[PDB]
Amino acid sequence: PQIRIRPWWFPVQELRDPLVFYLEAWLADELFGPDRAIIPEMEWTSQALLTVDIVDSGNLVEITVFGRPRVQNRVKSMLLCLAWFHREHRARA
Amino acid sequence: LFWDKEPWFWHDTLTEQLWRIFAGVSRFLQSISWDPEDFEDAWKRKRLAVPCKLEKMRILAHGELVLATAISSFTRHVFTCGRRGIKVWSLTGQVAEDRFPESHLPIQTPGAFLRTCLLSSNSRSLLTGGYNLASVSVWDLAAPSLHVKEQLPCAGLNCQALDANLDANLAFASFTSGVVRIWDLRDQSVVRDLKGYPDGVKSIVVKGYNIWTGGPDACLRCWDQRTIMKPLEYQFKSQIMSLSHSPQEDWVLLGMANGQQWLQSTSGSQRHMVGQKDSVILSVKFSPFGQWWASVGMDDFLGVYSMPAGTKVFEVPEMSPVTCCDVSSNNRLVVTGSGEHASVYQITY
Amino acid sequence: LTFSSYGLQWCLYELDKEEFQTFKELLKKKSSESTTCSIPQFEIENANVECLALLLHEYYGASLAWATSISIFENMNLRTLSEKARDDMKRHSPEDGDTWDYKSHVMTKFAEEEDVRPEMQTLAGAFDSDRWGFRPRTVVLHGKSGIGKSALARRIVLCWAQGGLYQGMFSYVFFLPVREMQRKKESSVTEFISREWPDSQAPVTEIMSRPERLLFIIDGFDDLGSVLNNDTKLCKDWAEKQPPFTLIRSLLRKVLLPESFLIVTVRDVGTEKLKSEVVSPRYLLVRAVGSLICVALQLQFNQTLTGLHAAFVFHQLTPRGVVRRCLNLEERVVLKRFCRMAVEGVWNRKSVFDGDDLMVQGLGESELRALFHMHLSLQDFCAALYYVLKTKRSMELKQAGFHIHSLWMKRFLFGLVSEDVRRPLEVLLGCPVPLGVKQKLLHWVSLLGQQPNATTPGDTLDAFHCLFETQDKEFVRLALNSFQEVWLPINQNLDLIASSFCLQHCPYLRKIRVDVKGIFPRDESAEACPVVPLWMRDKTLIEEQWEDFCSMLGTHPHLRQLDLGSSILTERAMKTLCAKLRHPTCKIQTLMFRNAQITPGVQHLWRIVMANRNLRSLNLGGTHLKEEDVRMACEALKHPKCLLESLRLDCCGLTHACYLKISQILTTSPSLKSLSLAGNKVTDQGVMPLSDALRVSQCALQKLILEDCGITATGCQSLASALVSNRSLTHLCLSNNSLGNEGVNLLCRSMRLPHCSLQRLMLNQCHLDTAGCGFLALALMGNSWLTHLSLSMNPVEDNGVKLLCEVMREPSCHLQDLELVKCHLTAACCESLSCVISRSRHLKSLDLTDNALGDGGVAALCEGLKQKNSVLARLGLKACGLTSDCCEALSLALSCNRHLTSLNLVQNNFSPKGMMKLCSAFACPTSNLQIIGLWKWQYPVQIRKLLEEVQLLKPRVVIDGSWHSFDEDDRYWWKN
Repeated sequence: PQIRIRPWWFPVQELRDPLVFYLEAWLADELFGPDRAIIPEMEWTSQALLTVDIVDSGNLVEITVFGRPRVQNRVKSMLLCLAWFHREHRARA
Repeated sequence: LFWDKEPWFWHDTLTEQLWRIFAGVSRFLQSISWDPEDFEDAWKRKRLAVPCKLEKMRILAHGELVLATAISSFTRHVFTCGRRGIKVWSLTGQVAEDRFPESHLPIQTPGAFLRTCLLSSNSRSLLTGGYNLASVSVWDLAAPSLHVKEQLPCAGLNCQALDANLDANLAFASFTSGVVRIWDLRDQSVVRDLKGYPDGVKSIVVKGYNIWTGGPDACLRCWDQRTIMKPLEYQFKSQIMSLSHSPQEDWVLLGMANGQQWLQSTSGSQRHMVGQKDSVILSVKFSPFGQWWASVGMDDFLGVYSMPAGTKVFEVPEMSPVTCCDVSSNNRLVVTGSGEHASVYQITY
Repeated sequence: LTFSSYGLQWCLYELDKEEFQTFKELLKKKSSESTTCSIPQFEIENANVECLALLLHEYYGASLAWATSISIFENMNLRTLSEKARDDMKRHSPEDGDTWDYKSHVMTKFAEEEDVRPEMQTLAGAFDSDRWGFRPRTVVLHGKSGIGKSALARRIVLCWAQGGLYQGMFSYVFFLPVREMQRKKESSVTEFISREWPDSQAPVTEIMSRPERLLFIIDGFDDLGSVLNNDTKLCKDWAEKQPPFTLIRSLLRKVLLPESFLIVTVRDVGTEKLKSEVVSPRYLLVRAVGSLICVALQLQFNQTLTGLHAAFVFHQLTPRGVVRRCLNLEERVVLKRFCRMAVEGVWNRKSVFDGDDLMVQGLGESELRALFHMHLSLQDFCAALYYVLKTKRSMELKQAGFHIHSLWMKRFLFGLVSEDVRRPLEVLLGCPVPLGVKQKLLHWVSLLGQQPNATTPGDTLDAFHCLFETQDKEFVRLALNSFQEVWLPINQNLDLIASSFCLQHCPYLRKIRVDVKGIFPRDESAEACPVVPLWMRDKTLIEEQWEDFCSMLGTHPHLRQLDLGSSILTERAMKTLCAKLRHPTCKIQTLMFRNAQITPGVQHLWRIVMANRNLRSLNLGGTHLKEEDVRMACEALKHPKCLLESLRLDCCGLTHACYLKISQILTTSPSLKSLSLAGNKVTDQGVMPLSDALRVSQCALQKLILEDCGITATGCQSLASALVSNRSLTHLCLSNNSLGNEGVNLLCRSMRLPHCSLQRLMLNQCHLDTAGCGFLALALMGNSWLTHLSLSMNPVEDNGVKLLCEVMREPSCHLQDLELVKCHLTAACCESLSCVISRSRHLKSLDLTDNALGDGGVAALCEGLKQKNSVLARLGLKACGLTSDCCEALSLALSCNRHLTSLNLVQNNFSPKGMMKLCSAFACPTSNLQIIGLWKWQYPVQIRKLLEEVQLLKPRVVIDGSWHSFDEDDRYWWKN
């Protein structure tokens, strides 16, 4: 059982059919920061709710997106592109 | 909805048949659309096209007279106002008529009313004020729970018009004592006071450093914030009911309460009638892209007009007098308010 | 870094495709002019929105890139997107004794009655303040039905009783169960506070002493709502006795005990009913489908979930220790009663069953527990199984029709008509079951089919999902017999499976469009996913099922047109699609790619033109074509097996050598009869090769469209010489070009010869005037081949139209269709036109839109049309400022005239009396108008019923506001 705050403007209907994909732990660390203080702003600008969790082994991070399917696909593509930028930046240095 | 004999959906008939089986005893209305790819309006044979069609698609029941309305399209909600409180609706579901609001904000105090409301252009705050109330309040909509964040004080004053400017962080209001006050949202402190006219000003319009005000005295005045220069007055023949400002070009639209519309320019004193009716115009609203405008009047009619000369593209009839209208930022949705109801139309072109 | 680019990408998603190209070229110009920072050109061109924003931040930096984008947006004449970007920059750019005894007794009580029948940190922070700064009094929890809200509330009261949770805030806990509240008709909070304590005596002053000390827990608000639906005045006084629903309502409204703080546990339907009651709450989301599915898999119909559920339930319904025993009468009766109670639960939206209702039904508890093992999914399944085997109008009907939770019941009902799941039911019961719900479902889907509009995308997807669940070929065929063309957006893999199965069985499919975005597999390079394996990254099941969809698109025999409304294709996707479309058995004729973004895969397109014999039309638009692409296109067209009869190029941006090659193939290709270059830059140095190609006698080009090409008078004279030389071309379009009176004169001189063989000529926005109109009038006399002429949006004045009318009144003129719009006309023009219409014979059509004819002009046209000799077919009026008198005259004219068929009257101001006259004229049997232009809803109810009467009489008439209805397709199909 996991309990999460949800805003008043996100309708309960859209909570159905979430989207799940995994990324690396450290990579999520530079994307969101150790504090995760930017998620509310990203949620408001995208009108979609995210959730970041860490597996016990600490290798994989599970990301879930709430919203209409086109919004979920768009957000997934954006995050994957940023992940590739950070991976290639790490490879450069 | 009401205009049609009976509004039905596609699953509604199957539900009815299954209910009949259990109990032992075009044609289908569509839902509103948001994605631009599904809009699919054929090319005529972002956009400045004049609209050509209307269709009613929902009805909102408020339980009392409706005084003001506001619609957001970035967030789908709609706002309705009455003498007892404000109700927030949602446009994401599918139903012909709705009775269950998304939220209700009541104001309980002996002899406390409401008259006005206003929604900010970024969809992050909402201004409320009325008679015999302590102060004008603002609500924070981006928070995970609705709550008041500031209070703009006014003692023994009865407001009737609100306006807000967001780039400079200012807020404006007019009171029945012929006084216009300015506030700063960073300090919640009074800045400058405008006074000198007893009748008050029913409508106020703010863009740049200019404040346009007009009322039953049949005059329109322009105030400048930078200096303390006296306002410039333009005399008319009848009493003004509402005002709006053209965003793209310098044109001020005003309704004369004798069924006559005019345009006035800030740069020079030119006038020319753009429409005439036998009713009294209670509101004029202007499209975000500036190519057309909507007008609602006393004689039970909603009309859409064309900018270059004022030709009316079409209109819609209604049973009860309408007193308010508002146009979305997508330029696709429009909301009016009559009787105890508010209806939502769609624009296709 | 990412927090700043994310907002820019979200701002750039607003721009359209042409807007995106404009943004790219303005960025190109800015980069080229500036010398401090350099941006490569091909890197800009290859980039899409996300890569563009990411690269712009990578090069310029955050604030600089935001400023540059705002400047370009203001340049393009966009002012709202600029303000939105400014605000998103402002936000995304970082700043620079007795109580102890009572609680112990409560602990003992709920410990005993819980023996009878992590998250703690969040529940402890529930009353904390957030970063905005806010202290909530009420906290509402909603979630899935598998978890026990009662268990959560009771564990909360436990943790308070030990004191490890919320130790310092409050001193009292009151636990309210709602069913026990319903048990007693009259109840007050005094009785409850007396009830909970052991001694049953409490100090009321101590209870009402302080606000902070009191906390209430309300459980299962959804389980009862019928009594709460009643409206009663709220109770201000706590001690007074009132019905329990009134107390709950007053407590939730915060009118009763406004100072204390609450907590509520509810379900989804419950929160739908509840959100109107609470004030300023804090919503928390808590999150047995997986266990149920795995157990059902243990006790195994793999194709569908309804097969799995049927397998589970039919295995359970078998007698314990006996295999396939026929059920006795009593077992059938109790099963039917079970299913009826399940459907009553579904309709009434309650998943908790009380003992008294089960007593009323009459089924035993042991048999019931034998029938069910565990859920809402099984409740829906049992409701459907009931349909296999009160008040006339009720609120439960509209509640269960909301179809968030009835969707599962409907899906199972569709899945139950399949025979593979029907036969186990047949062997289990031992009797055959006839059912008419199959007929009802078939009629429902067909009724979707018979709608006049093209099927709605969401409705089409839902119908395909249901029919894929059904899994009966003949049933699907009979269902989809009704409709011919579909609209099919696809957002997931399951959509590819469902559409692939279901569209092979549409027997009369002719047209289709698809919207495919996001489905393609993450690029094998530069977008690796740790979760997705090598099979998921490459050679994915998504790839194979895309291949299957393409195969079934190719093999369909009755399909003629293939459209792409809006899509984002990967080069592998176009490679597969074109490979499937190459094989000769395909029968598709018209392809349309104007809105799709298909740039990487263009090099595979030409082989289908080279090989597929049946392909006739091809459309490309807004795409960028390299010189190698145009060379390959010309080489493919030069192959003798080609029969492509129409090729359209739009906004492609071709080079001068490209026009050279186009002229070469125009001379070479025999089959190509049409060609369009609209919106392209076409210099006179490109116009001359076209004239040279047309001069040759072998050319067979019949149509030619040049829109926005920006040609000049030299182009006019080159085309004029070519027309003198050529005899094959018949249609010509030159619109939105500044030809001027000089170009008009040149074309006039070349058309003056009797040998000119063109029939239709259109010139809009060509800056004509009275002089050019006089030139055209002079050319028109003595010419017989030209039939259609159109001069719109040109200030051809009264004198010009009078010259045209004087020329055209002559009997030898054979001009049939002349339409002119926005030409600044008046009444005298209309009088001359009326004389022409009454006198002449060959004129059949006319058009006058956006002109201020007034009342006198329409009266003159009326007098002209009153004559019986006139043979005018269609007349178009709009925005002409009509009133009552002119409409009365027009009514009399239509009463007298017969030959007129079509008409149009929109954007005119008609009084009710005038529309009464118009309806009276419309209904007269003398007049036969087959198409009329009017908006029905714009008029009062009396006028609406009067038009309905006029429609029921003469059933041939069609009243539609949007004119050009049922008009000939050639007129608009030629132009573009």
